[PDB]
This record gives sequence, C-alpha cells and structure tokens, in this order.
Amino acid sequence: QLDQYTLKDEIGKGSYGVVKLAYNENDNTYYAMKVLSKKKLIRQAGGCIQPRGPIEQVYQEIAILKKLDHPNVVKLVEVLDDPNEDHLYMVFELVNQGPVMEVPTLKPLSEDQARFYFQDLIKGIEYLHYQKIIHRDIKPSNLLVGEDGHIKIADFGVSNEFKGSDALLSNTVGTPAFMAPESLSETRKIFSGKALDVWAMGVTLYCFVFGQCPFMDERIMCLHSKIKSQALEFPDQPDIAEDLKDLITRMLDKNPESRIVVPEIKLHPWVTRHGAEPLPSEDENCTL
Ligand SMILES: CC(C)Cc1cc(-c2c[nH]c3ncc(-c4ccccc4)cc23)ccc1C(=O)O
Repeated sequence: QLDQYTLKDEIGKGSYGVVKLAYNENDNTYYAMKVLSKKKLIRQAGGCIQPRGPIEQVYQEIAILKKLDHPNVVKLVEVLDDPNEDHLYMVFELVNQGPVMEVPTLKPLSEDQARFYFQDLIKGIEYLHYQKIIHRDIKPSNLLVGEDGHIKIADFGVSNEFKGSDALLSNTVGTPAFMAPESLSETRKIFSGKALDVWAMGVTLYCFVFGQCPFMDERIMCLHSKIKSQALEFPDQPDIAEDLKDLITRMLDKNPESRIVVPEIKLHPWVTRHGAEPLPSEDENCTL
C-alpha cells in the first residue's frame, strides 16, 4: 500500500492525527504509523497567529523523537514525507499490548502492578529530562505496555525541548485532568517544566491504584478550579498503603517549589519497597 508497508486498521488517536497498524513486507515486522494531514492541520489552525506554524510544530516533534533511544520511551524508526503529498507518516516500533489503562475504570491495578509500571515511568521520565525534554502529557493512556510487560512513554505532540537545567514555560497544553495548578493559575506567569511532569506522574499513579482521577468535572473551567483549589482526597476503596498515599500527596503538592522531585521519588520507600528494589543511577539509566 505505502512503499514496503501494508496499512491496516486505526488503533489509536493521540493529541494529533491517527495511529494505525502497518506491516512491513521487507522485514516482516509490524509498526505503528502516525498519519498527519497537512491541510487538516493548516485548516484547523485557521486564522491562528502563533510564533510557530502547525507544520513547523510537527517538525519539532520529529526532532525531539529522533533524540530518544530508551527502553521505556517509544522509538521513531522513519518519517515518510513528500512535499507533493498531503499526508505525513511517522513510523514507530509497535508496543504490542496497548495503553496500560483507560480512565475511569472499575478494575484498577494492584499496588504491586502499579509499582512495577511506576518504576518504568520514572526511568523513562528521568531519561526525557536528561535529554532536555518535557513530555507535558503524561497519563495512563499514553503509557503503552510491550510484549515483555514493560511501559513505553508515547505521544510527544505537546512536548518541548529546553536549553537549560529546566524548562521555563508560560503556556497551557496537554490533558486538562493532568495539568498542574501553576500552569492553570494567572498568578504564575512562568513555571518549571519538570514539576509539571511530576504533577502528571502523580495524577497518573493515583489513577493506577484508584481507577479514577483526583480532580474531575464535566465542565473544563470547573476542573481547572478544582485542580487549583480543591484539597486532594483519596477514595475509601481500595484501602492503599500509607506509604503510597504519602508519595502521591507529595507529587500532588499544589506548590511546585515544595513538590517532590524525580531524584527524591527514586528513593521513596514505596517505589523501592524499602530498599529492596532500588532504581539505577541517572548515568546508568540515561548514558549507559
Ligand atoms: C495515544 C497514542 C495512540 C499516541 C501515539 C502512539 C504511538 C505509538 C507508537 N508505537 C505504538 N504502539 C502501539 C500503539 C497502540 C496500540 C494499541 C492501542 C493504542 C495504541 C501506539 C503506538 C505513536 C504516536 C502517538 C501520537 O499520537 O503521537
């Protein structure tokens, strides 16, 4: 159908475009293909005036993805781009089992299953931050489970690259239920990028064990208010360890300055099973 690829069914939809299953007849491998329509992006952008154009943002995402080579992050294999054709194809390695969870759910993960996946998430995010990338859309439906049972981070549509020790950001992107209070607040005009990913990791972990979001409303403007102003409250069931409760509370600290950072999360008693399952060092995980 397309070069050496046989296109198959649509399997997911991220922030942009459609992901479909494809089969490469030359290497007998299945791939996931993100398909973008250039005219669609331009039409939908409309009269919007922005520093960066819609097609330009796509190229920035491609550049980000080309940097990444880690077992807990998706792998971009190829880009098929013809200036004459409307569609652009981003070919990724397939992660066979799909999203770890869709929220809400009546069947959440056990505490042990959540720890296993949360460890993968920590390693993948430590790597992204090491590579100077803020994901900005961490949520359970963007965490794909491989055939080997491990998580890979996907959907870099709203991600950005930063030059310094941290990213200094002023705009609000991603999924509303996972957005940090700082990003939504008019008082906080700029905010740390790393702390946004940690907040979203916190919402994600709460989702893992409870099958529901900490903050939710049908009206998005109310949801923003609850994120900023509603106290974190845990459900009665399942009854989780105080251990885990403490970690989630610190990740969902509404003040980004006192919020727990990734190097502290790595050593948290819940994550490590009190030192039984320690994570590798930053260098071992990122440049090894
Ligand atoms: C929400 C998600 C679709 C976002 C996404 C996923 C992938 C992707 C890479 N390798 C994959 N292997 C499996 C699946 C999958 C399988 C079953 C069900 C759903 C997804 C997806 C991928 C690439 C780009 C994007 C994006 O939009 O930027």
